Amino acid sequence: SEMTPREIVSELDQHIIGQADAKRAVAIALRNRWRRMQLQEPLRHEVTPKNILMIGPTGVGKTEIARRLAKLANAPFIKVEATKFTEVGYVGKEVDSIIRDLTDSAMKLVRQQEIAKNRARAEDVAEERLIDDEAAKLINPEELKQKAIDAVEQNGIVFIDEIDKICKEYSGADVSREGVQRDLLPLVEGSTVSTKHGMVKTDHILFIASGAFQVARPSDLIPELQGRLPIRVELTALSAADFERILTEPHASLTEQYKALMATEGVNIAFTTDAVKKIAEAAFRVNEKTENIGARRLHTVMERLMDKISFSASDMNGQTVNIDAAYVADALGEVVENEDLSRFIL
Amino acid sequence: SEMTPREIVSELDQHIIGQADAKRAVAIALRNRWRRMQLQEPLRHEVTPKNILMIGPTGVGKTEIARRLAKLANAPFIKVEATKFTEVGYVGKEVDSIIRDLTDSAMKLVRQQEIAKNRARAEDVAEERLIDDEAAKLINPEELKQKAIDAVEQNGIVFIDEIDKICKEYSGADVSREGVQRDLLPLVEGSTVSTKHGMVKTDHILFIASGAFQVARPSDLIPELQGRLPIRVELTALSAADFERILTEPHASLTEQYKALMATEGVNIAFTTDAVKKIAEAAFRVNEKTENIGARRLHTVMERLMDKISFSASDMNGQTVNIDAAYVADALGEVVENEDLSRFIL
Amino acid sequence: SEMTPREIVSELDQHIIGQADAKRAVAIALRNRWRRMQLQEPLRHEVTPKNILMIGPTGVGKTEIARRLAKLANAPFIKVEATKFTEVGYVGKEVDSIIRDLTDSAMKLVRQQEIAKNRARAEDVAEERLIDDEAAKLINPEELKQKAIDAVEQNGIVFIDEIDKICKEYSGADVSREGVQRDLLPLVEGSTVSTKHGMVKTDHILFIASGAFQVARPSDLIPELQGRLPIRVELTALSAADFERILTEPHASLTEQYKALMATEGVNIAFTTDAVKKIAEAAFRVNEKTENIGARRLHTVMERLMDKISFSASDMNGQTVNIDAAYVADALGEVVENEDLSRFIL
Amino acid sequence: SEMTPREIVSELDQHIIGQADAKRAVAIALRNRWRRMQLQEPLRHEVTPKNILMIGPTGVGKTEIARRLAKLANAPFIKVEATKFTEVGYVGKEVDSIIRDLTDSAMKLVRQQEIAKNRARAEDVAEERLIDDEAAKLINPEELKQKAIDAVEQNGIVFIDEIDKICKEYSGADVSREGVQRDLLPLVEGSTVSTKHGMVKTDHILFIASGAFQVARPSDLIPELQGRLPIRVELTALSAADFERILTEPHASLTEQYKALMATEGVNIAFTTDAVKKIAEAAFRVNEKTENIGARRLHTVMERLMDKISFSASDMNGQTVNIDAAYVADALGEVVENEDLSRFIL
Amino acid sequence: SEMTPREIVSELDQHIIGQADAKRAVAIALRNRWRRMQLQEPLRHEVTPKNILMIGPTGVGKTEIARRLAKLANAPFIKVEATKFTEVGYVGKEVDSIIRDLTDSAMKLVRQQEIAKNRARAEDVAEERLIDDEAAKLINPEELKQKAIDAVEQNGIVFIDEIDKICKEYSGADVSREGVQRDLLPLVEGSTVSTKHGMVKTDHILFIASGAFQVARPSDLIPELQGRLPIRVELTALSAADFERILTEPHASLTEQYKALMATEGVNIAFTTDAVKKIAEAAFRVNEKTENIGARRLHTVMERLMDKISFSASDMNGQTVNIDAAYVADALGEVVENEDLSRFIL
Ligand SMILES: Nc1ncnc2c1ncn2[C@@H]1O[C@H](COP(=O)(O)OP(=O)(O)O)[C@@H](O)[C@H]1O
Ligand SMILES: Nc1ncnc2c1ncn2[C@@H]1O[C@H](COP(=O)(O)OP(=O)(O)O)[C@@H](O)[C@H]1O
Ligand SMILES: Nc1ncnc2c1ncn2[C@@H]1O[C@H](COP(=O)(O)OP(=O)(O)O)[C@@H](O)[C@H]1O
Ligand SMILES: Nc1ncnc2c1ncn2[C@@H]1O[C@H](COP(=O)(O)OP(=O)(O)O)[C@@H](O)[C@H]1O
Ligand SMILES: Nc1ncnc2c1ncn2[C@@H]1O[C@H](COP(=O)(O)OP(=O)(O)O)[C@@H](O)[C@H]1O
Repeated sequence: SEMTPREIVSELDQHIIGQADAKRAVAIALRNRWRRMQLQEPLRHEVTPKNILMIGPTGVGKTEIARRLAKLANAPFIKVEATKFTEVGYVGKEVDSIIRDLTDSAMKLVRQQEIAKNRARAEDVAEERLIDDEAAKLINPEELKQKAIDAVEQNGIVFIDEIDKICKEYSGADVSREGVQRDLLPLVEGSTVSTKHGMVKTDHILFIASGAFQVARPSDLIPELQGRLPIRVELTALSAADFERILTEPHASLTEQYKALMATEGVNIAFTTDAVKKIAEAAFRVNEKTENIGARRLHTVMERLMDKISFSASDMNGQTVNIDAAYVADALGEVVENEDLSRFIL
Repeated sequence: SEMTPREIVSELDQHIIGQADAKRAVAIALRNRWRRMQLQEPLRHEVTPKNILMIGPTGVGKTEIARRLAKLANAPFIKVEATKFTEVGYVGKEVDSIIRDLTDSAMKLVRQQEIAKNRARAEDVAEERLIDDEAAKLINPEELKQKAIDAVEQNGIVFIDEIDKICKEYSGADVSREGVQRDLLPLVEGSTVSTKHGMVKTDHILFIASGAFQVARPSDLIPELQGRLPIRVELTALSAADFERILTEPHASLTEQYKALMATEGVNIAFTTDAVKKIAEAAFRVNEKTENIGARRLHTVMERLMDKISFSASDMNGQTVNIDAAYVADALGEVVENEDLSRFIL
Repeated sequence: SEMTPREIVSELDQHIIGQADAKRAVAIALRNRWRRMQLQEPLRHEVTPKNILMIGPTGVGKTEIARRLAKLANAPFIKVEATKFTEVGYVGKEVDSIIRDLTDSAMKLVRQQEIAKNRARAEDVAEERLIDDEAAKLINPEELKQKAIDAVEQNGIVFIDEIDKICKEYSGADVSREGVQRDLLPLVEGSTVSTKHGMVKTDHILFIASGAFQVARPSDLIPELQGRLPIRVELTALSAADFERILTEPHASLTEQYKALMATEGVNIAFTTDAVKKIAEAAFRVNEKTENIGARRLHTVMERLMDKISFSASDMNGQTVNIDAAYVADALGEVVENEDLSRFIL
Repeated sequence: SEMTPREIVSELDQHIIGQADAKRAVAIALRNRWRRMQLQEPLRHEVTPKNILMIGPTGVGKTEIARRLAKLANAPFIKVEATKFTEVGYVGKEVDSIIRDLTDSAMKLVRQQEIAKNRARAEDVAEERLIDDEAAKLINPEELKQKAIDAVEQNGIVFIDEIDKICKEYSGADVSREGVQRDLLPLVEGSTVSTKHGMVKTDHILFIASGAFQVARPSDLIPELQGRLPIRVELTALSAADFERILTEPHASLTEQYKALMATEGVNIAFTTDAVKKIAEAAFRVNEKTENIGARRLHTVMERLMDKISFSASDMNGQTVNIDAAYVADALGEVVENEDLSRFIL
Repeated sequence: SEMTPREIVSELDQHIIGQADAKRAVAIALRNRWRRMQLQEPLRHEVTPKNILMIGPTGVGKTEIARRLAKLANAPFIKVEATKFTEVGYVGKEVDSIIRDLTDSAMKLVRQQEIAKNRARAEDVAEERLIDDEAAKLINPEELKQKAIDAVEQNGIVFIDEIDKICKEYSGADVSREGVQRDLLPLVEGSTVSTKHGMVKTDHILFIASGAFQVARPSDLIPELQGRLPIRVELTALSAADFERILTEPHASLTEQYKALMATEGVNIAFTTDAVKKIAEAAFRVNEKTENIGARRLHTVMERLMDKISFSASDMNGQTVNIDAAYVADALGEVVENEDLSRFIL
């Protein structure tokens, strides 16, 4: 879109904490599409998407960045687990499923983005002949699908997750993984796929493949894929401090959410500064003491925390609960420094 | 629904004995949907379902709670065995089957809940032009399916059974299970699925995954799933006393049922207090002496018990059988303290 | 149906010899459906079918009882080999096939039971405008399928054969069987299935699972299945005496059949008492000397017996063959005390 | 087409650097089709396509040549990974997929090449009865598909990639690969395939199979395939000098592209001669120090290079960045002589 | 057809060099169909096709003979690799594919053989109401398909290639091959198959199965197949002399082809007698020095030969190149006595 690299980042800055290199990466990739548009044929179709290979540990924001990037760009998205195409069988759906999925969404993107767009006459004409039975106007599936197929073709964004899980001495008698990248190839290399909405050409689709690559290295990917993964960016682990921010700065952060949800019951809750430090500290503490699952750890802990309130807020209309460091210390309790429990409870 | 956490529990209290933590868990999860509704965009679609991971031994009420929760919430339900997606093949139906199944039910929920709802004119108009051929009015599959797709989207409840049976040194050369949670992922992570009733978006579906986790621990689930299993609740084994209650308090308990069914033959049966103690005692006794299958044990024993009466009630019209501790002791007999039989008969 | 437990048994008594416990079992199960009907909501849908687990050796009448039970109850039946769902592949038809099969039959049951029922006008209206082209009246597939889907739903009877062949140390590295009971589960646990005749709900279907259980024990079935197999009944082996009765009492016994078939050629045959003893004695004798295949053994022996007559009855119009103990002794001959032959000839 | 061997090469010369033998090869193959046309029946259908077996290391231009050849000949193309047909399963799409794919493209080639061709009346008739709803004229799918099926039949070009990966002592217990060439056979040997656009006959299709053949030798292919791979041509590795040219001579070379894309932001960038030498030198340097992935290496390096500018060009409107050898040395930096990084970053 | 055995052979003599026994074999088989026609029912349908088992080394003309036989008999043909039905899977198309394929061709044989046959009015009626839109007349798919299904039924010719590759101590634990001949059986044994053009009955189809049988012997085929392979004929290897003839006598021999193709560029080329000897000598020389691939060897060598001319003929309009033994010696060169190259270049 007309949005500039620095603008895209600010937008992302409002949802993801840290991971600047990554933000910068998706921004360039995205902006590059605005630049291509400006060019003229042949050079226009000539230039291919600047795909990205994010390299980072689970829970640092890899998917989030892509999802958000997609939203801010009003573009058809789609996440997919690379591993999906290896499980003994492959007798379900191949790589084309991705393009189909993505194509469906593109329609569902011009739809809702139309039934409530060019409908500058959902009144004064809907009835008087209520509404509802009005949406079925000006549609024209011949025009609807067109822009949809045009959407995926010009803006689609496929997120290939855990791609490092299909690389590569008894561990060598298995090269099927390489045969996978092979079937994945045509998509990134550009090609045409049949869909119930027409024929979409994956030629200008933006691909974002992430992966821990703790086992393998990007250089182990088949040459064809390395060539089509121009941008290499690495994400970093999150510090307890990062959790502290994520817990409240990102729009719709967890504290904002619980605060809003309880307000619904008529309960005004508040988070003491120290309390947020203790929360994020707990999340981090558990992650290093056991399996570090990144920022996700924040989910189970924040739920364990708001457990009590979350049940009886109904009974507490008109009160103001102040979640201070104590309320936390207690609500959590033994569960953190106790690995036996944490592996279940959190 | 408008029902509050404490109300949902009372409702459940009338069907399930014990397992409070679990009741509390599903109530919060359910209520949270009423709260979300109250919020405003973006925060509305922003908030995701508070999925649950029940951890408990077979026969304690895990499925029941979910089924009941679904009923009390007039919501599309669906149970499914996680193991189902691993059996050598997968050449039948993938994870999308769940969403489709669930979607079908949603229709069948707005249907019966309509053919006998807005039909405030199934008379005075049905005939006089009997009924029956009247139901085919005001329907409008364009509106019928809409709310249906809207139902699964806003209220659907998927119950993933035995999920601990797809986790994870010769026992390590098998990671297919992890590839399963992978394919299960998109559903819980929100996404769109095609169905004969339109396109349902799993984004706001409530997921309840239970599991013994005697083999593995929740922490062994792929990180993405842990993150999406916010609420962790644990159910407890049932004491013989619990059987004693289940045998008569839950609405439509087994004694209520047999009493009603025999009344049909004109036989009024009655259960002596001690007799119910002896029944539940037998159920429990067998469970610890052999394979403890929880409350299910009550089924075969109660059937062994009502065996005799259940056959000749027809012949006994107008009588009143009093099932006392003796009648039980006898009706059961050697079969309990005799493992050779119990493994067959009970 | 309106038939009482004692009546159902008398009916069965006219087709099956012995196996009273089993007869009693299916009768209770069947009658229980008449009782449920009488109840009122909720308790009506609340009560589930009293499924049966027959435990017995091959050839004693397990399937027969179920088939007969089905007939006497004018209910949609269906037998199916549990093993069917394990054979390397499963790339044909899953558990839903059962419900579909069963649903088809239900239609084919309201059909023939209609084309010749409400057709109180297959004359005086069929022609005069022969018949035949008349059956295509009053049908109305919208009403036809309805009762059909209603039939399977309220009366269907699935017979799961050899279920003990999907249970459970090198013999333990195979748990697929358990994954089978898993896929079988939803059916017995009640659920909805799509069919070319509408959507049938397996909730009130009567299930009869039989099995030798010489290898495994019922207690080895997954807990969920034990819980749904309330009634446990055991069938006994058949004595030579039992063969003697089966050979002539059951309606359409083998002697009745051959007698009728030969009458067709104009040959009136008769069975000497001793001859029937010798026949059944042969059947039994072979069964213990080699592989005991129960009452089936009676088929090959009775055919070996009527071999000669069965060919030239045509030539024997107006005669009266008397099959006495001698005729038998001879017709059979060496073939019985000679294992080399019996394993081929009988 | 009317283009002569020497003309085709000049055309290719403008896109591919080096690889003359290969250029010569595709030119002969292509021209041969113009010659065949001139002949008369029978000799016309008698002469078969002069298929090619390119033998060369990854990254030297094998696919490019074929793609370009296809473009210059306005012919339906299609690349496909031979390995694709071996991965455990084959339960997706066989060799016919190739012909179908290729056939689709042929339509999509007469389409765009028509909606904007014989449309010498997309005005003066489109409206006045804007345009758009005009394209749906003179089409006639009966004529559209015809030429399409005629296109693939007379001009189609299938590019079979990595064919040396399906040849052939524990490494001999696997001959499935040979069974692959077997299924691939009919296509090259000429035959008919069903497609949603009619029936295409692969008889006159031009096949280009490439392969490293570092493992196996062409002579190891099944005899039938050797016979149908008339032209054998070998491509050479690329020297750093070759990278230097590729970096700027081929139409739409990478420097041309970045220069154009930045111009979009209002930034006029320039590449110092030495800077291009240093760039190509880096690409080559990394390739020999680690995994040599041919010219592809140029992608990640050129992206690492334009990283900084590519982000803030927006901020730099009206400036003129001069990328000299220094700017490069710096922009790249440690990343090249440092293998730990290169395997990730480049 | 009306053609006699000696006539069929002369026809073949004009395309295949040598292999008389084989020519004789297909002629008898073919003529036998003319004789059957003359007979009267029942003896007419009574007589089955005299199928053939060609036994010979690759490259001697086995397929050619069958293809040619098919052409001269204006009959639906079809080659198919027996191995095709064994490759792990069989989840694509079974033996019926053959009959379907063959049936398609039969239509495509009455089609082109009609659109330009009974069309004695593709003018004087096509326009004047140009042509083209005329072909769609008198067709009548009800008559078109009829003769087509009649074609395959009465004239179809299936060529089963490499059948010796599905026969038969660790090499014995694999009998799947025998199960293949089993599935192949019904076809040769006569039967009916469904097709989009109706139901074709394989009863009178002519089958030609060839095979090296260097591994196994015909006698190893399942008995049923031996019985249906009446005619056993053996083909011989080709001498360098045979190559010399093939190089110029068969209609549309390779020298005829290149001569014609170059004439297109305005270049009149000529082959010195000795030059043809040297060419064929090279083909043979390479075949014995490395892998003997029969006459195919002639393809790569003749292409290596005409390489130079084939490129610049364009530049040589009006010249007359004389390919003498020298031109050859040179054009080939080291490549023949050098195995390292031959295995690539030739
Ligand atoms: N830097 C970050 N800023 C905000 N939220 C984050 C960040 N890193 C992780 N998260 C949160 O943690 C979860 C991480 O999942 P995701 O973004 O897909 O990344 P990854 O795939 O690397 O685990 C999401 O719920 C996201 O909101
Ligand atoms: N706490 C309880 N209260 C009432 N019934 C119970 C309870 N626990 C188990 N049951 C009965 O036992 C069976 C248990 O199955 P279910 O509820 O699915 O739980 P689980 O999956 O843990 O075995 C059901 O028939 C249910 O009625
Ligand atoms: N008790 C019996 N009374 C009458 N017929 C019997 C009896 N037992 C077996 N049979 C006959 O033997 C065969 C037994 O098969 P079936 O009834 O399916 O039982 P099972 O599956 O235990 O072998 C049937 O043909 C049936 O007529
Ligand atoms: N000789 C060359 N001239 C121009 N570009 C080349 C050359 N060799 C390789 N490339 C570039 O490198 C990549 C090589 O891929 P491709 O042409 O498919 O060949 P290969 O399959 O041998 O790797 C393409 O992006 C192409 O532009
Ligand atoms: N006797 C022959 N006469 C003419 N051409 C032959 C002869 N033998 C082989 N060929 C040529 O060599 C190739 C051999 O393939 P084919 O005829 O299928 O036999 P095979 O399957 O035994 O290799 C064909 O291109 C054919 O023209």
